[PDB]
Amino acid sequence: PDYCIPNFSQTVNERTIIDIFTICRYRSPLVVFCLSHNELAKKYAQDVSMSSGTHVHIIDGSVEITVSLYRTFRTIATQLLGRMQIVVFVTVDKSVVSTQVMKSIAWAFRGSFVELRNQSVDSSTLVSKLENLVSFAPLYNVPKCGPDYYGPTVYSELLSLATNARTHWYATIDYSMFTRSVLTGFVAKYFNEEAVPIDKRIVSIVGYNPPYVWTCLRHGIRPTYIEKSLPNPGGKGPFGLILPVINELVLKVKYVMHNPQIKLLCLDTFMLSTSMNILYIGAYPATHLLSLQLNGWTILAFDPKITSDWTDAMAKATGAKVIGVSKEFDFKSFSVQANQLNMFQNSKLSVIDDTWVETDYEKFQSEKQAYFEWLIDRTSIDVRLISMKWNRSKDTSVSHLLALLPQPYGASIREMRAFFHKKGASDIKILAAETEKYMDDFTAMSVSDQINTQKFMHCMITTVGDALKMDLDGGRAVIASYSLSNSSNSKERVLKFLSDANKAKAMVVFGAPNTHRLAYAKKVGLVLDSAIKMSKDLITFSNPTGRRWRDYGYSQSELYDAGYVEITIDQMVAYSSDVYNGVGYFANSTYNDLFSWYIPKWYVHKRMLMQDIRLSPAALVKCFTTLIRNICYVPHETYYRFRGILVDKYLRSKNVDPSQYSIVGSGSKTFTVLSHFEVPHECGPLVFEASTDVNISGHLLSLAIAAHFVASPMILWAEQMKYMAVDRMLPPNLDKSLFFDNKVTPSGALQRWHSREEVLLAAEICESYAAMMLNNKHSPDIIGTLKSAINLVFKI
Amino acid sequence: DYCIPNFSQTVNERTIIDIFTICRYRSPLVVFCLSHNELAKKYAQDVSMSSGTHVHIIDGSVEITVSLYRTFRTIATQLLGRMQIVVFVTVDKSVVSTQVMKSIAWAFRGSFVELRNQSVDSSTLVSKLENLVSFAPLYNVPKCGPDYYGPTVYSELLSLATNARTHWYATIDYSMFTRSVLTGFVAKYFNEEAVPIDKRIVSIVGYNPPYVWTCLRHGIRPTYIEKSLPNPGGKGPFGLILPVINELVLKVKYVMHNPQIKLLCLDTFMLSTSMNILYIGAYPATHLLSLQLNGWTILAFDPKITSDWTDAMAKATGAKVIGVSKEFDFKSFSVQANQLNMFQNSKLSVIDDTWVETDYEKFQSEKQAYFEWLIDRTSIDVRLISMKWNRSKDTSVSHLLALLPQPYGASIREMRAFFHKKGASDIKILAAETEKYMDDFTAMSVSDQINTQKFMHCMITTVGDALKMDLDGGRAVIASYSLSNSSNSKERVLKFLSDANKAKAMVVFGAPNTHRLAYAKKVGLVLDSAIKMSKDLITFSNPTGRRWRDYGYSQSELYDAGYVEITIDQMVAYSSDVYNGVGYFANSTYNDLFSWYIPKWYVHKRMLMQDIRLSPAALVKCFTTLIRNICYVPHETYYRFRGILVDKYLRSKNVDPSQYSIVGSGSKTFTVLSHFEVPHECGPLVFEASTDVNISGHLLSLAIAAHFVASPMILWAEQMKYMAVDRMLPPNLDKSLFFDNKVTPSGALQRWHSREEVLLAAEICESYAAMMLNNKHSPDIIGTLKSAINLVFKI
Ligand SMILES: Nc1nc2c(ncn2[C@@H]2O[C@H](COP(=O)(O)O)[C@@H](O)[C@H]2O)c(=O)[nH]1
Ligand SMILES: Nc1nc2c(ncn2[C@@H]2O[C@H](COP(=O)(O)O)[C@@H](O)[C@H]2O)c(=O)[nH]1
Repeated sequence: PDYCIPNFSQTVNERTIIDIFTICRYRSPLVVFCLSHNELAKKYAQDVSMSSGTHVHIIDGSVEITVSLYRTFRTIATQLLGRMQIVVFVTVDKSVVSTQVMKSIAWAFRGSFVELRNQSVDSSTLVSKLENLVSFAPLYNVPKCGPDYYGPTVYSELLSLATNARTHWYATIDYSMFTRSVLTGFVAKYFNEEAVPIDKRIVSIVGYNPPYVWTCLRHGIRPTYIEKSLPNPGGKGPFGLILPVINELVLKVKYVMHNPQIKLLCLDTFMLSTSMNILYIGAYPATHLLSLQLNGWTILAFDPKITSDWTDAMAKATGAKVIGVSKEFDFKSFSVQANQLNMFQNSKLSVIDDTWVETDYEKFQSEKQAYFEWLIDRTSIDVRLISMKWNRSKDTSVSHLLALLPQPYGASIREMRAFFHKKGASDIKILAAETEKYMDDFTAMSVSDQINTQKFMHCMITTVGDALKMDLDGGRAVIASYSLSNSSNSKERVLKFLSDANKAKAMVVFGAPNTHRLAYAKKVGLVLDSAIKMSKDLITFSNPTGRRWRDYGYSQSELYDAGYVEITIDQMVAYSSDVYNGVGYFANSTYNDLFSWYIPKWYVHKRMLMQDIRLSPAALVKCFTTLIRNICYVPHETYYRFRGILVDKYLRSKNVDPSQYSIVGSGSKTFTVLSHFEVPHECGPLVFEASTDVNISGHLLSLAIAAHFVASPMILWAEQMKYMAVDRMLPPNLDKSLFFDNKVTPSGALQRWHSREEVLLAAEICESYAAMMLNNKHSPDIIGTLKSAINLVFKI
Repeated sequence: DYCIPNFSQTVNERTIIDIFTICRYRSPLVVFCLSHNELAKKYAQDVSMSSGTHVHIIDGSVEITVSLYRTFRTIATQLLGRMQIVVFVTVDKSVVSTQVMKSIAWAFRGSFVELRNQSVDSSTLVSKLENLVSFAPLYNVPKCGPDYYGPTVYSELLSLATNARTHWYATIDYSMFTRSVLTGFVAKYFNEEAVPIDKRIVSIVGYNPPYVWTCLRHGIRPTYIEKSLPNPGGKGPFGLILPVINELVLKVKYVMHNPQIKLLCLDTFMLSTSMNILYIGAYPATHLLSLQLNGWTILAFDPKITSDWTDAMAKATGAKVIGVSKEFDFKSFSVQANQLNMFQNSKLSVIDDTWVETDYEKFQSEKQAYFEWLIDRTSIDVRLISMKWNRSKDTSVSHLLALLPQPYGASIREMRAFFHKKGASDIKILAAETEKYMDDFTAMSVSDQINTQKFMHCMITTVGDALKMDLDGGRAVIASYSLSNSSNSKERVLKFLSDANKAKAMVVFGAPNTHRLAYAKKVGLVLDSAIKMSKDLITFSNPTGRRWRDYGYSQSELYDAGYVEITIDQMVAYSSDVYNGVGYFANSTYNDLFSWYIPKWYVHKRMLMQDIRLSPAALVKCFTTLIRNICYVPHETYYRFRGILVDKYLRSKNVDPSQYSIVGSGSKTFTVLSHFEVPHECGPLVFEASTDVNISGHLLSLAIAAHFVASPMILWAEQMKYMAVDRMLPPNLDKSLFFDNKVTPSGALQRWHSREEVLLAAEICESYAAMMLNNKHSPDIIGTLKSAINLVFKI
């Protein structure tokens, strides 16, 4: 035993399990770089491999593209835990493989994607981004699974002596930002695929979570928050939002956001959430809007600096109906028919006012105030909210004033924002002495304390109510995790709520800590009791800052019995690749991997049974097995011999007579049947006809290992495996290259994968397979919940 | 911290443990030579798609020098990635020879396959190509050697009858590889020094059985030296007639798989006693084909000997063989008969392997009379005669030195009688006592039987203290535990080694490395229940339960005595063209605790010019890359970190920061603005203004590698000092061997670093190791290397 190979007894201990968890933080080493100049590709490929050992591939066109993709990415799928950079240069034209297809492939393998096939050989962009490969390897400054990034990691700082060649790195926070972004993008993809009308692209966020305002507007979605109780902001007015009171954050380390013109994005993404029609006064330039998707929005912009080119550019970039007007806004006409407001009749309207003067400012504002006080009251228009900049040294009385707030990304600015609303205060006297004293307290707070005051404006798009009783009709979109997962929320009452949402054809995306993965991480000693405790399903969390909170853990089998399928964040962004406008990430996160995300069973069966590369588990089914085989001296053919030996032991334990089968143990045949026999199973008996070949599913086995360390696509894969029990046709509306990893019959159809017996047999040896691979340091709980979920998928 | 690069949260003691573990996998390379490029491309695809093996093809579309340079710079960074690497060479033998590609492969600890003149459908070619896909990430060709004869049988990995398992004794197998490589290095020395064949002898200090086989695989004859010999307890003068036994420890069943091991065990011993052999009954003796016996003469008697057999035996072994197709005449009794005239006034030994089914015990008596006669010649110096012994009745025997059992004979009841002149004059061997002696022998385990070869090998063993031996003539000696153990003090050992380097002898010395062993204990890899240490006094223990004392040595102590550390990897690659030993499959933590050393005089004579066989290329980058990946160190950031360390050091020595501008790139560490000096043990380091300084990166990387495995640092330092100026390429050697060195326009090898750029790197070396290993480095290891480099750059 100790002196034999393959060897699991000396090589796989609790320490090796720890190291595998650690290696999982590095499971995204891929960069996909598209350019149109092959000699330039060969030069930097050799440069980055000679200097840092980056594995490089070039898809040059000397081989057909489908074959080129299949060979390259079947190789790469096994190296993803090798802790070394991988770079695929793509030099074929866009007519051979399109930008959107290559982006789907790259993101399905957790890679960064760079598209530069239109640039000539000596572009500044092209040479610079190619030289970055050599400078940064094994790192790269293009995010994985997303073109954009705005966190504190600044890659140029790694090359500067002034910074000591260092930069910030908040893997957990950044991956949490990437997750909120992807969940939003998946809802965006769901809205397009279900042809949901534009003015109904609304998503309910259960529990307040500020970044969803920006992510939703980046995708043309309006967010609504749902909260159990209403925290009294402590200010004046009917909702307490006139000079609200503050309570401070805890000592930490600071996470800084580097969005350009962040102060304008914060107010404008919020206002755009309130109405599909916007009156924007002072809009020039509004370059910050160019990065949003505003399909269905109508913006009536007023600024003397508006040109005809500005209106055309803004509409082209955002997709919104923009109507630029190069006149100063006339605040002293009190008519609807003036200022072109006629278009907004019998519809809702919100107003954003960014106008300011250097002459007669303080009474210029009361002209605007008197006009906005008049404007909020029309019955031919449903004016929802008016944003105005406020700075007064003289006391004023204001009507319909709902809120008077500081600016979260305002720093030392003495300027405030006033919000007008129908349900606001009938009258209130704003004494300029207390706003000055208020702005002195605000400007003396830490930037972190200032940014958290955005909860005051965001509560103007918040609803009070129990999320477990909301209306689910209309395919309503809901994203829900902590605030739903546990507020002492009964696990029964949550599971029933999710069960009803699936039956109502609703889109409630749900996330929760994975009970059995967390347990396994604690047992092997990766997560310590001082950081995370657990008693059955109840979890007590803590982050390194000192905050603690309770949460309920769920498992894949509990949610499948409630009509919910686990899908990974990787699969979600790849599936949504042609709609995603979010951020990417640079590092994976152990803490984020403890959580699993789920989607309703009805939407899986409707849209997801035909697995192309976007929903492939290829980035998980090969790299864990390959890593273990390298540590444990498991030759390639020896691995397949082991699968036969485990089948032989299993069949003997079910009192099958060995004379009825012949163990082969190959890559194509597990065993041959001699006499017909049957094996008891909960999904009905497994029937093996005599003189047949049986080849059990390796995807199931290797995903069982993978489910110990990261979120598993096991249940989504199982549903696609059942679908692929017979030959299928390739969908005609999808690009053929998305199927390079789907094997094809001689007639050009999609070949069947496995029979039902071949799948469920793998489920039965699955426990002993993990016990073998992990030296009995596996988790029977994780195997059992998966096993129990495979059985429900194949239920008879 | 919340910053990258990050060493504080990524490198703790557990991370150090893993690096030590990963070192067991530091030989993932296979170099496969074949002439068919589309076949290489087909299997390069099959092995990478199925197992993730990284594949390279040297296909001749690019000039060979830069193809090697590009491919092996890439590979050198990946040797610790725990993934197999395969390089296919499809260019012709005239573009890069077999012996040059073998040196390259072994210099990178790879296995080597040469099949370049085989058809695209050759049985062996397609078989060994399919073995790549079937065995990956393993391969069945040994690393750093063509042959393997241990218990690991790769075919069992594919057999369901075996449960797809096989034996795996990494520590013993690597110790066998080490013995073999040391022997080969002594053989390469014998070639370079033009040592006459009849004087190719090596003295193994301390009895060490496998050296008999490794020496005869290289045309060398072994001699053991023991301080004292326990008398075997038997009869005759030297007590070798039926010696008594004391048996071994319960445990590991390591069974060597040599074909006809019974004959190799005797024949390699008999071949150690004389260059001229009389082989009676020599057919077929296929076991001899594996040996290198150039300078031997074998006269072989067997009625089945053909002239083809005499040809294939001489072509394989290189020996001069006379093939007599006739029965030996044991009654002739003449020095001028049986063609024996050719041995007059020569040394001779006799291997007798004859038998008969009828007339046997009479046939033995006829043989015995001829041998008792033949041992007494004055015309020829008959040194030893071995005969099959199986007698049913008492006999008187003359000149009988030994009557031994067959160590690999298992249950066979026949024995071996050895005739020598210094043997018993008359002695009666009662057949009733041998019968019961063979009763006890055949009842022992196979390991107890095999160990009786000590009785044979004490006939090529001298008694005496090894520190008093004569070192004249460039004598070759292999010495390890039986020198460095606590019965002799270090001072008396170091003086012996110092007097041997002064005397221009080739004493190859090995010892455990004090600081590497202490570092493996401090971080928690080696526990006190296995190895304990009191300063430099080490108490070992292996899983069988045996315990022993030994003394640790350091690189500085031995450079003080005129000895240079050289790794096993460098020895086998330096000796590649003569090497005929075994390879290995896995590296061993236990063996990595040891260091081997050669005399400084020979380093200076033959090893200052660094071609790929002597380079540290397979160690100067794989640790740095592994750490850069763990700790998020970008490529250019790694070079700015280097300049920042020089900044912190120069300011610590009260250099004014205005005198230099830190650049921190791969080409320039910093630029000098004003002339300044920094004090140093070897004389001040002089930096003049308007100069670019680029310190030695290899020294920094090697200091890291010296924490985990043996270091070529001191050999590298001697080659570095020799490279302060340009040096002319040797016109002897193939120029592909220098693919990794920069060659000047003129055709000579370009200077590497000035004296200032080396010693500056050695001074920031401690802080570099503190940075890379999160202050969990070994100051002892840094200091012993720093003091050895200082001694190398002495003025
Ligand atoms: N594209 C794709 N093919 C699969 C998947 N699962 C199985 N297959 C196909 O079915 C074959 C047999 O499945 P396996 O034995 O690997 O579970 C695979 O080699 C592959 O061709 C999958 O999840 N995605
Ligand atoms: N071939 C070879 N070149 C070396 C070695 N050490 C330094 N160099 C040369 O020295 C220069 C870089 O110095 P380093 O920073 O690598 O010590 C390069 O020109 C490199 O080729 C060595 O051990 N072998």
